[PDB]
Amino acid sequence: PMEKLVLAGPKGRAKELLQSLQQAGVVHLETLRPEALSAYQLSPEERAELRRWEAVSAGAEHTLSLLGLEAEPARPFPEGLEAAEKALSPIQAHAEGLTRQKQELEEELALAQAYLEPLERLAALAHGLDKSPFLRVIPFLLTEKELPLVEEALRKALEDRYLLAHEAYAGGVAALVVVHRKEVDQAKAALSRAGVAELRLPGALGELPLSEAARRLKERAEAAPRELSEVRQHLAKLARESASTLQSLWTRAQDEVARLKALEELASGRFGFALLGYVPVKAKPKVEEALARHKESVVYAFEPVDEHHEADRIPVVLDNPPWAKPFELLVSFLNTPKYGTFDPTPVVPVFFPFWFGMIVGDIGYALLFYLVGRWLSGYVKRNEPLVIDLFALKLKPQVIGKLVHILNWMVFWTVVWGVIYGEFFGTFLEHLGVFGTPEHPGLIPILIHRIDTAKTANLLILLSVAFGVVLVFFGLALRAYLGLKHRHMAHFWEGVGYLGGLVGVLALAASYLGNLQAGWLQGLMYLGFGVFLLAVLMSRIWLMIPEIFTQAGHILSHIRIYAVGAAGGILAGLLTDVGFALAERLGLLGVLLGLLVAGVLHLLILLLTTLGHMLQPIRLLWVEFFTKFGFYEENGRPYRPFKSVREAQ
Amino acid sequence: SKLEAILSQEVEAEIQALLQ
Amino acid sequence: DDFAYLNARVRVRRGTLLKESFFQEALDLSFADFLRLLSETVYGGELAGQGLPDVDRAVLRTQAKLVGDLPRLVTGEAREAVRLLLLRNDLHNLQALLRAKATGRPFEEVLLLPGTLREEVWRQAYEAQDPAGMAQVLAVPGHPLARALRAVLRETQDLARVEALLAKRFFEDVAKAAKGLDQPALRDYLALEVDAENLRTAFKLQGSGLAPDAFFLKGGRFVDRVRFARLMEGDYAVLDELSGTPFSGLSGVRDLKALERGLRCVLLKEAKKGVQDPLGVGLVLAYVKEREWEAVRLRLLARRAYFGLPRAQVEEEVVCP
Amino acid sequence: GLIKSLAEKEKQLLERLEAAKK
Amino acid sequence: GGLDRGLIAVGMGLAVGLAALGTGVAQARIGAAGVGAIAEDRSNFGTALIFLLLPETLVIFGLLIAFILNGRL
Amino acid sequence: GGLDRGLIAVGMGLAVGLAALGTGVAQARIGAAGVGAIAEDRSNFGTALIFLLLPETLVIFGLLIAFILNGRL
Amino acid sequence: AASGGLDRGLIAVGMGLAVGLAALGTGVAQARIGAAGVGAIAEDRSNFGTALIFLLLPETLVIFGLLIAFILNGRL
Amino acid sequence: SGGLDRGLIAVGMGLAVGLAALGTGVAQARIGAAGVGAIAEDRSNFGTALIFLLLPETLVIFGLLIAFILNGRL
Amino acid sequence: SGGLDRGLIAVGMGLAVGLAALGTGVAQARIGAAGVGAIAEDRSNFGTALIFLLLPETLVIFGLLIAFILNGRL
Amino acid sequence: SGGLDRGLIAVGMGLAVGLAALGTGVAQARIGAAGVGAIAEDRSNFGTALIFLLLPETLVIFGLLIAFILNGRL
Amino acid sequence: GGLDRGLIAVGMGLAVGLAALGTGVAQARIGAAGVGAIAEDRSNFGTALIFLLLPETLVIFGLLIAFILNGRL
Amino acid sequence: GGLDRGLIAVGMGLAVGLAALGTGVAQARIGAAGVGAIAEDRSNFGTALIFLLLPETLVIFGLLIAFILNGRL
Amino acid sequence: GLDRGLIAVGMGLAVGLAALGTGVAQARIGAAGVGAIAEDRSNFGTALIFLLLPETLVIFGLLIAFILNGRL
Amino acid sequence: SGGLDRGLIAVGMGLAVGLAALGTGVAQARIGAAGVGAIAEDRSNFGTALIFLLLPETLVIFGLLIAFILNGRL
Amino acid sequence: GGLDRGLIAVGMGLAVGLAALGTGVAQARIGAAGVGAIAEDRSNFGTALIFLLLPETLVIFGLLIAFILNGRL
Amino acid sequence: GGLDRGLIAVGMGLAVGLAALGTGVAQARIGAAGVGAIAEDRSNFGTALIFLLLPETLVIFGLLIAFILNGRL
Repeated sequence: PMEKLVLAGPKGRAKELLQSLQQAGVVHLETLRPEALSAYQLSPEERAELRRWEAVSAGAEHTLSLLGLEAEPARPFPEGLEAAEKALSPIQAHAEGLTRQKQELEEELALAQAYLEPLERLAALAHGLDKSPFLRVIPFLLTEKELPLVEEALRKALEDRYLLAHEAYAGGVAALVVVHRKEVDQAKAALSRAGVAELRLPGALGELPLSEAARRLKERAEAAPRELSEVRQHLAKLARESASTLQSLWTRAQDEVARLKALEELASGRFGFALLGYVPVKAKPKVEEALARHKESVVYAFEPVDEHHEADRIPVVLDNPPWAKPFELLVSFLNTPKYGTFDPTPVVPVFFPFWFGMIVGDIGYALLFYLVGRWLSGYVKRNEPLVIDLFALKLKPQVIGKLVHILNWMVFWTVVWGVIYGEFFGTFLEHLGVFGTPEHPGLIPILIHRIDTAKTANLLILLSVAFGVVLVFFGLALRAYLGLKHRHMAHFWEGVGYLGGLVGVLALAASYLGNLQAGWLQGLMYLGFGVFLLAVLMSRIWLMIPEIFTQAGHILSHIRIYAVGAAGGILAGLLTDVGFALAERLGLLGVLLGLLVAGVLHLLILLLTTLGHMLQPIRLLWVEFFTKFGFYEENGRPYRPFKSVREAQ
Repeated sequence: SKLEAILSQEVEAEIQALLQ
Repeated sequence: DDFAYLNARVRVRRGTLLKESFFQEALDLSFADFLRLLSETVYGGELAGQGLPDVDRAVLRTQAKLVGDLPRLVTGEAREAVRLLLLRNDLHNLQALLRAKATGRPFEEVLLLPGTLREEVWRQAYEAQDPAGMAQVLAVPGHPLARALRAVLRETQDLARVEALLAKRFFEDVAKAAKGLDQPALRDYLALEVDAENLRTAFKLQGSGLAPDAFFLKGGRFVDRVRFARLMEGDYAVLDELSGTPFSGLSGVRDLKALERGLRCVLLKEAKKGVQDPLGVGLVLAYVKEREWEAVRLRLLARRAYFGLPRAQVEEEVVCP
Repeated sequence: GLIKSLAEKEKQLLERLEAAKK
Repeated sequence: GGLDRGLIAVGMGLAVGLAALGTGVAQARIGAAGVGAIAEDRSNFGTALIFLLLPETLVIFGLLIAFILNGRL
Repeated sequence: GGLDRGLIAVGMGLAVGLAALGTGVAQARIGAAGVGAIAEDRSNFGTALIFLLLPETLVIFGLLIAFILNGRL
Repeated sequence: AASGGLDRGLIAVGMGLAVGLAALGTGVAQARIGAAGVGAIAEDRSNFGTALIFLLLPETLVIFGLLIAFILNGRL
Repeated sequence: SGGLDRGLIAVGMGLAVGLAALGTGVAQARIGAAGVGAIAEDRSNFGTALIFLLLPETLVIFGLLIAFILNGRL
Repeated sequence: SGGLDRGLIAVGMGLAVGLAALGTGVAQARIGAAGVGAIAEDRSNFGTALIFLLLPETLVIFGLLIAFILNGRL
Repeated sequence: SGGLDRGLIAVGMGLAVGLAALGTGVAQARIGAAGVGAIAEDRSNFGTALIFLLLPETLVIFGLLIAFILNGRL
Repeated sequence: GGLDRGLIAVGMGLAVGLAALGTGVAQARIGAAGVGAIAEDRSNFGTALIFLLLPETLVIFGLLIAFILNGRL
Repeated sequence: GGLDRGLIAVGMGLAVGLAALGTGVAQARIGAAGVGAIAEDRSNFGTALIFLLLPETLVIFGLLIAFILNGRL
Repeated sequence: GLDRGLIAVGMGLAVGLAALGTGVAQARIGAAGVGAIAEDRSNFGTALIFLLLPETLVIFGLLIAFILNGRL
Repeated sequence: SGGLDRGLIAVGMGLAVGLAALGTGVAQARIGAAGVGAIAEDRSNFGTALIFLLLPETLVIFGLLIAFILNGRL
Repeated sequence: GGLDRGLIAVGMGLAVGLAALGTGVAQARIGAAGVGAIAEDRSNFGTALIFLLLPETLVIFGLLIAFILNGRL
Repeated sequence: GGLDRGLIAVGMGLAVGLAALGTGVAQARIGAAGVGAIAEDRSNFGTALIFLLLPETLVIFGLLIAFILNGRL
């Protein structure tokens, strides 16, 4: 869990040594310094260097963006600050001019596309070539209110000396006035009296012949993407051919800026120094040796663990043996639990793959899941990233390893529960002389037959609800344990009240369906509800009464562990039945056809419902379990420790 | 029609050019 | 349709919004590191220069890529609401553009807002010669405001009145479509909007060319004919006279620019009030309003940084209390 | 668009004869 | 008689079905607003799951009544 | 028993199932506004759970009735 | 062929229909009610009183439904 | 036998009160939505909001009325 | 024998009154929603709000009329 | 023979009148919503809103018609 | 044997009521849009009333079937 | 017997009624859109009529089935 | 025989429910199409096509109706 | 009751294909709205919209599959 | 002994019917947003089509229940 | 008897059908917003599938009941 991180609040003397201490720490190890009793930052040169470094860092980020690639830590850039800036600014400015060109050309093609069709229609109706002294001015009026308005305007102007070119178009109309030699002067006034001028073009062709200008615009639109595509691939080459220096500079800059922003908090206190720090005990010897060997600073100062004083400032980093470490994915993203309170990383491996096994069958899908496991294990053996268009999955080997261990747990428990269910009804219906088969009169697998919903039902669902009881009770008892540790009377009484009321209603169900033993049950139920009422009284939050129904809902909610299993299992059973049925309807050709179609339907139902199967038990852990002992209420300061990024070299 | 009338009112300029 | 889908995309783009710390941080900074700050945000993706022209080109390009898509992303019925929501400030952009073409201020200076028309179209509109040319260039991409501007140009031909008359006719059409839709938060927003437009156009006249009811427009909720007709004169204390409705928050009388600041602030606040309804319109409302306020703040801060203007006067603008 | 078609057809021959004769 | 058990079956199927429909109508809006909030802030995942499976209890208890009737034959 | 028990089952099913449907239709909008609130103000999770949990009393009462009917079985 | 068979059984179906449909009504009501409330209260707890009043008030529908149910059970 | 009568009248009462409650529910939903909305800003008019929320109660009232008539005949 | 004569008539009574209640519910629902909206927008509309709110009760009234007729059938 | 007859007849009556009421409910709902909106806009829409709202009443009128028509069969 | 008249009347009621809500929803959306148009400009009255009264043919067909059935008696 | 005689009526009435409901919701959306377009501009009254009359085929097929049954009665 | 009644209920349910399906389909589809027409006439060409695609539903309804009616 | 047997089989097949067509219609509603909108944005995406319009037809295909499985019995 | 065949038939019919209805309810919104996404992007094909084909699990389950019902006929 | 095996079919069919409809409704809006977030940001496809495959459990409960009932045959 927390591995009991402990304050290492040293105190160096020499202010001129602080840069040295931090240049040590950042390459050495992790401390996650707080903001305790902070003071100034040595403004004159330190502010300047911080400014230049954050500038070059975000510049690397910006040119990486424009180059298409994302941010990545590769290698430091030790060639100097002046040289860093003078080796960034050329490449950044080159790419900036490049994207300027690209976006200008995108805009140009956009404008050409917008202007094309109306100009095209005008040109089509530009039968009268626009060379002649008597002119052809171009309006773009609508359809409905078009005719009378411009007609009356042109009549007030002259007496039918004008000519109109009306043609339907995506717009209203492509209206077009044919004007005499010098009539254009007053015709502009007339149309402005109607409210229209001539449709001016982008400007580089607002004076050319419209017919010719139409072909010009068509040609530009027909060539713009080609130019756009070529400048795009040009930018892409520029990206590829120098990206190394980009990420290198980005790394070096991030190191420097983290160092300076840390110093900003560090140059603090009422003496020549002040500092606090958080390092895990399992790293304390390493940070101590790293401080002593290189620096052997004036002095350090180590502190105790202060289990709870504020409970926020203290960071957390979940540790666990590789017996249960890979599962950390399955608890990480939901929350980070505060220091003190429990860590559910170790409980998931005990249940999740086991439940998954309880859902599917060995001969059923353990074989193919292990095939997938072999595929992914080879994928990590070559140590390559996973690249699939389904999303921005960059599954590094340090993820694929965890996944293959998780899938191994899952597939082992599925192997187990398979023979317990004797799955692939087909392969059992085909031949398993070892245990009672459907073809046998007495059909019995090793222990229980999930394909038989009559005999095994109540047993299996009672087993599922038993998983529920044990897990939920562990949750509530853990809530109470933490209310004791954290010394919160409300927490403890509420937890024990839910526990009591829940066992009360459980024994109530027992009596209501199973048996009748008064002192065993009636007294048990009475005292359970009594401790529940004692709790709601001496806690006075009284939200138990609403939530107690929800808690019984939770303990029941583990029926699905059997439900999804029954659904999928006997689905596969009936599909195999159809396969052998079609194999029997015809001959050996029918057998091949039926096996193929059964396998196809199986693959379909598999790639469909396997995600729901994978997702149920883990959501039982996510919401049925974690909600009770407290896992979404607070959130401890996540472990963001002082370090050179370097992919944690 | 009105188009022919406007065309004649315009070709008056061509007639003037030919007379010039 | 399916607001939930548009709402999903809106909620994704809301995550890349610029947190409130950024404004006060860039309030006191040099233009090189200001450009840096903008490089770290989402607007970096289209920032391709170091001077103010390219900064503002990037801002407008990103506001267009990131807001001016919302119409095209949805169809049917929600497209109508979002098209309303953008067409409002598209009207306002054309209004400011007309006022600019009046005083000859360069197009690079006139503040634009996130609208359904891209940058280059408004660049054309100002590069166009006369208001009728503006109408025509706006009709090229088939804008439901072009024909309105045309039909209003044929009457007034004076920029003092044509802008407000255009606003009247546009609000008529679009409040019609909105009442057709009948969404609660959207209708309340249209109310606040027409009220704000009234209180601005009141300040914009101040006795000259008076028409104490020919410039009004119905659909309001909080201002009325009587207080509008009051502000149709030179009086200024007509504001706290309206003490209940949110427009009491303005609580002041400084200047047309400060009045517009206060109205932008109170409208942004009342839109922020509309977040707590995800599967609806309130969300995308609040997101577009916050995005246009973000753009305006980027403008008023890049301006200050580049011209080295003092930190105080823009500090007055950043808070929006 | 009959008006536009007729006008284009007329003006075509009109400008043709104009540029030809004078 | 057989009519007894048949009506038992139809009643219990109706119970589980209507409760499933209730959880469905709930989870529609719930998960919609959930996945929304999640897509902006991957930290918003917790309460999204809390609320997506808080109304699971409805179909759970519908299934409980279903089981009561099942055992009652 | 007889047909009485049979039908009685459908009575119980209607009770519990339509109760669950009532809760669900009430869990949809309430919980969605709740996700909207919590997605912007962490400190409203507590005062949102109460609203999301209150209308569960509908299925509580439907369940009371579904049980009382089981008594008369 | 039980005497009170159809009798008691239809009393049952009536009880269930009553309570369940009244539940549907309360649910449809509180849906919009809370959808407005939960947003309201996030502005001032001085709005929480009336919000909860408006949420609880339509539960009188299920109150009446269960009263009818009790009447039917009394007849049984 | 009289079982058919005494039970069909029962399911009639049930369906009656149920659909009445359903009507009242949907009406209270739509009404109280804007009710809460108009109380939210200043709670200036609790009266009109409450009154409009209460008006549709007549529906389940009449449902209870029909159920009472029937059970009286029972 | 008089098996379900008295009973199916009751089911008809209940179904009629309840579906009428639904009709009024939906109508009165949207109406009252928009009406409270208007009232919040201005107090001067209490009258018209009440008029439009109370017009659609004719539906449940006619449902009650059919119900009372079937009751008369006994 | 006559019991089930009259019973069913009542069921048909109730179903007819009830779904007629439902049609009128939906229609009046949307219509009166848009109505009271326009009414909040101005009084001058009162007449058109009312003549619109009271127009779909023909639905429940037809329902009561078919009810009474099958009523003679008791 | 009144099964005949009974089921005939219930089919009549079913047809007329279904057609009732059929024309109801149509007139609902149509009247919303119509009254909107009228509030926009007064001079669309008949243009609206056409579409408001056009779906009437549906309940007309419902009543047609109702009459054709009762005539069978 | 008489029961099937009346069930013919049940079936045909249900056919006409559900066909009417279908075409009613269709005409609802269609007439909403059409009134919108018309009140916008008068130039689309014809296409509004065409689109709004297109969904009548549903209730026409409904009546067709009704008469196919009426031949049996 | 007696079945004829239930056969009628069957075919009625079939045709009527398929009709409700096409109703909703054409409802949304035309409500978008008709609005699209107010911007161009090619919208007519495409919208008619998309209004007639849901016809498949009632066509299958009548298909099954006649199929079972042959048995009547 | 072999008669009533075939009758219930017909109720089954008809109800099945009817509800399946209802589902395909409900889906095709939104699908067609989106497709028509897309086409109104570009005459090129028809080649995909139509692919979606005819995607949920598998629901009616399954309805007809089960209808025919029941047919062969009649 | 015979009627049972008919009740099995109505069972499987109702099962496939309601399951396909649910699948279509899902398909509606799913594919609506799918076309909305594919409108301006061509890469969303592969994901919107997954989201469309996935809810067919429901009608697959319907077909399951229907076929296992037929198995006894 | 016979009605035993008869009505057990309607029981199971109603169960699986209503549960599937519930899952469809719960899945519609969820997957809609899912593909929304997806098309806007490819990153959170995982969240989309998580929230898409949770509300498919209701049809699982439905199948559980349907199969338990099938056990009675």
